[PDB]
Amino acid sequence: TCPFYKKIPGTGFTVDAFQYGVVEGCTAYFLTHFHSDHYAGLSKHFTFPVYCSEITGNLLKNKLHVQEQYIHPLPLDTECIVNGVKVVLLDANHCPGAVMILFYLPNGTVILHTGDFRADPSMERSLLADQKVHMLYLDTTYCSPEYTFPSQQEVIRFAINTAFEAVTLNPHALVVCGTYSIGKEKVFLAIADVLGSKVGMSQEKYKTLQCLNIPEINSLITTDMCSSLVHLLPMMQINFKGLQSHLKKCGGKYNQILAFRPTGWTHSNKFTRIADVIPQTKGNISIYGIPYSEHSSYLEMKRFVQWLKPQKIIPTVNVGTWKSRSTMEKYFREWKLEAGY
Ligand code: NI
Repeated sequence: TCPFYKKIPGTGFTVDAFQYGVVEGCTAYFLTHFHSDHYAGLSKHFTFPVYCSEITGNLLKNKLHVQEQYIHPLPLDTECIVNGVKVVLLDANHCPGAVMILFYLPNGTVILHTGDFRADPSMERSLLADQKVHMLYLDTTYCSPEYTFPSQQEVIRFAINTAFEAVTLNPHALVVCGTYSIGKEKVFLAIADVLGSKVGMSQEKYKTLQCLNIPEINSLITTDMCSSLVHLLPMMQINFKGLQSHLKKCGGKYNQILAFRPTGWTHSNKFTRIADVIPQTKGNISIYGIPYSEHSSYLEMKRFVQWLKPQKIIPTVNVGTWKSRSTMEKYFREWKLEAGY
């Protein structure tokens, strides 16, 4: 049965609610983004209307085989009527195709559902600027002050400089980057661009990347592993055993691997600056964990919410424990008292 924080009151609508069977009263199912915890339940046998971005719709059709007649793509930044209710999709600064949804309820209430997002000051000049929001359904993944990490631009700077230095010292080194979902494509694209290489990958991953509307993608990626000196591998293979096994397969072309694991936050963030990060090394293999986040830091979250001044907040992450729920409610009240709303 579908939980309350996935229902939009006063509508026939749900958000990211595909794993509960037929939801009673649901006339339209919104999907914020193509991440498995959110699409869990969709398949080619689904027969209700799905509303989403163009990119998410490309992924539903090609990767999950949802039939075309049930896919309803909407443009961003555009007032649209769905089943008699005005909605707007906004870029969530998460993975490709991810959106926030603004719902203008028939009784005058305005609701923002952030989906998964990385708050940014640029959102203060979207269509959010123009009116009041009564209820906020909020991605609270990192809602605690210990969660600090650098900008995405600082992280990419570190990765490009690390890769370029290593491969210029040793032209026979291979760079490997882990992946297990869409998102974080800048990591491998930026490294390949500095090295003058295409990115090599499996047929299944190439297919996924071809759904993303990335400009000039055919110039950037390939299934021909032999031609490429940046390879993508599943995240589970980014360890000494997996990388040894991969280097064997390269036919003595390479004699060293430098690998990256983009993670979210890890506790080494509470001590170490990005500049000071060091790898784990065994022989001719080195592995860097880099804190490339597609979710808000605590400070970015707090800034956004203090700017929006919502009347009520409904968390959508960390909702399973009383300790989590109580911690999150305490910060919401601090934020409201400090800013005066
Ligand atoms: Ni996500």
